Amino acid sequence: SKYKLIMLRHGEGAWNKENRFCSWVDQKLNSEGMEEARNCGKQLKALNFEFDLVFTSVLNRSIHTAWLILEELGQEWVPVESSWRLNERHYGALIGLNREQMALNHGEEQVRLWRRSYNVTPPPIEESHPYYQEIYNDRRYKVCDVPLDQLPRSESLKDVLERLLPYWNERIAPEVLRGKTILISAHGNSSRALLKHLEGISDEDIINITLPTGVPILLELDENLRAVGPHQFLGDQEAIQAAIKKVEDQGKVKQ
Amino acid sequence: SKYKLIMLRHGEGAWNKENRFCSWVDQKLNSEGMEEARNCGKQLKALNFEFDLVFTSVLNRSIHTAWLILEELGQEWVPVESSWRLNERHYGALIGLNREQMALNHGEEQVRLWRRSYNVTPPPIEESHPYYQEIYNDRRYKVCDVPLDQLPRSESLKDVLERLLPYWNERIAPEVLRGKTILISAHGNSSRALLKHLEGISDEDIINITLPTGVPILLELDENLRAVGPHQFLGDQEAIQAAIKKVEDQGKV
Ligand SMILES: [NH3+]C1CCCCC1
Repeated sequence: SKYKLIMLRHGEGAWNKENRFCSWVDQKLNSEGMEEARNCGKQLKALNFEFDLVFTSVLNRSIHTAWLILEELGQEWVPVESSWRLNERHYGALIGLNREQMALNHGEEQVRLWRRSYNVTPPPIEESHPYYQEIYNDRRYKVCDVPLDQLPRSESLKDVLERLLPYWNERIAPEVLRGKTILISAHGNSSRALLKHLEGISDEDIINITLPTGVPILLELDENLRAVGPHQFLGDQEAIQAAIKKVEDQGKVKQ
Repeated sequence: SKYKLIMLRHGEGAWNKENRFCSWVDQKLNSEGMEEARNCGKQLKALNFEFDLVFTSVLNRSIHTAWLILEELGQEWVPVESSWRLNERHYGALIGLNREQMALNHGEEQVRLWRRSYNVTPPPIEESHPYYQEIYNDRRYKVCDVPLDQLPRSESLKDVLERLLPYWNERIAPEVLRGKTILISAHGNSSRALLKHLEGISDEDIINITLPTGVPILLELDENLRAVGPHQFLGDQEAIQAAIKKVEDQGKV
């Protein structure tokens, strides 16, 4: 009849702490991010979750987050599957740049569009970009279901959904319909893309949805795999709203 | 050789210092065992290994070993598959017992026979055993390819090969033939079992094979997946030989 699953975005690493777009740059979790993953695992253990399958992106921070959660649950044996289709949205040329600096240079309105709009596309990352090489030279992108030269160089949230939706429908959703307990260790925007779809959020309303880092996201789906109600956050609601505000404030100018 | 494959047994756990038979008890790696895994990954990175698939058992120490290896390699994205068929030999009633104590009581030769014989089956573990419940009540064994009551309660090395061979033939071997570079993160005796098979080691000769912890083992196979030479421990042979002696000495008074 109804099905519940868990999705979340990993804890913040070095870059996001200093307010820089990370996106496809394969940055590892820091001490704080690791602890955040362990805390999510402890929460899920308290709820006595017994996962059957775990899905992650190919960015190591989402994989490590999943590994830490499984360790906390004593479920390291549970199958894990990783796909670039769950990768964080590709911020193109904006990768590595400071969000507040962009707000000062282009205005808060434009930054909000780049960050949260559905259709706005970031300028494409070019070969001259400081982080182009370490991204596209990695073997993980040489064995994807799409050619290396075919992978995106930037993505709007709509682009993300277009490449993520097929993975959800074809590899995750079937497991949900089989009654399996699933965990999705993803990122801020790839998660927003999935939620927009599952909750039927309008192209206009999705711009106001911001997800806090390191917080289990609860979602219940119906027989048609559509949300029964809006997504919920597991934990201290005040700390969670404060965390959401922090993320929103990274795109704003001081005082 | 036509194909190359890497297999290894994980680093130490708490019962290594205590020198007790761990077997199916899901003990975690200790600080040293984790470092052993990191050193394996660094050694594999130094040799440019790029894995396409990783196989482990369902005992967490072998999984964490694979994870630590992949991290050192920057290959955390490589698919991992786990199976009880790769689990360490089931020591039955001997689980939890101190090896040196048994050697003192029954003789080093007796303990050596129980540890390395290909045919001797240890006494089955009974419900009254101190670690029976901690083993058979785990969900991981409720979802394997055979019923919970079908799982072994003790195994000779021969029994191990018999339940491991099907997995090798069905899941691992095909991937190797496809040209994929495979990493098998297993245990001391389940690894000896696979080596016996791949190298065509006799029932008598397998007794003399003891594997060191946390050392990558390179196996080169031909078109028929038969070893084209004895296994090769990757690293300093002197340190490796001392590591082998360490494992042997666990059974000496
Ligand atoms: N990142 C933190 C957000 C508030 C709950 C604990 C994790």
